[PDB]
Amino acid sequence: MTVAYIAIGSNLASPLEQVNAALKALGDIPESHILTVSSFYRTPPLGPQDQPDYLNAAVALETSLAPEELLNHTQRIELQQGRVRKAERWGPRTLDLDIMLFGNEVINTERLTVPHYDMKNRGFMLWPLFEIAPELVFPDGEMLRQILHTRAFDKLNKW
Ligand SMILES: Nc1ncnc2c1ncn2[C@@H]1O[C@H](COP(=O)(O)CP(=O)(O)OP(=O)(O)O)[C@@H](O)[C@H]1O
Ligand SMILES: Nc1nc2[nH]c(SCc3ccccc3F)nc2c(=O)[nH]1
Ligand SMILES: [Ca+2]
Ligand SMILES: [Ca+2]
Ligand SMILES: [Ca+2]
Ligand SMILES: [Ca+2]
Ligand SMILES: [Cl-]
Ligand SMILES: [Cl-]
Ligand code: NA
Repeated sequence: MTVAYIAIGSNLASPLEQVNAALKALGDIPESHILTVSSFYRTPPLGPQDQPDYLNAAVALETSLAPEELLNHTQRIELQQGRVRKAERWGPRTLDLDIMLFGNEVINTERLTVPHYDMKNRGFMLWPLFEIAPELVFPDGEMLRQILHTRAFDKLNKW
């Protein structure tokens, strides 16, 4: 088994409802168990700002799935919760499940890049991750605690 860390975002169609439904669906992924769920955070949108605030969270998921098999399930859950692709880049969504980390693995396949390419710059990913995994070390040896100590990220507020 490995521990994967999944970021959750939602800013459409009742985010609290979407995220609670997603937690139930994440539990039902085969070969996998949720170990830890963060608090829920209400975060202002980054990138396009003409959209509702997000509910952001993180989950630790122990799994024996292959990384792309986990992606299959997270994409299925998003689609089953009504995620619709629109042409605008980084538009609002009912549910977004990003695989932040998959153990200490560095994955670069056609469908999957892990670590998530921008997570070290996003407080809405890092703060919920630190809540559930304060001792985390990245594949490149960087410590989560050191990033959060050193870099300016705006304060997050709970939902
Ligand atoms: N670590 C990862 N987690 C989830 N999907 C990933 C991924 N690495 C690559 N992908 C790919 O990312 C594709 C596009 O996903 P989107 O959800 O539209 C990007 P987004 O989450 O809106 O922006 P972001 O990646 O800047 O956070 C997916 O279809 C999937 O194949
Ligand atoms: N708060 C919040 N803002 C978001 N913007 C996006 S689109 C990626 C993106 C694009 C540009 C800058 C930062 C980014 F993150 N996703 C979320 C989310 O989950 N939470
Ligand atoms: Ca399971
Ligand atoms: Ca827009
Ligand atoms: Ca995302
Ligand atoms: Ca995504
Ligand atoms: Cl959507
Ligand atoms: Cl890394
Ligand atoms: Na580095």
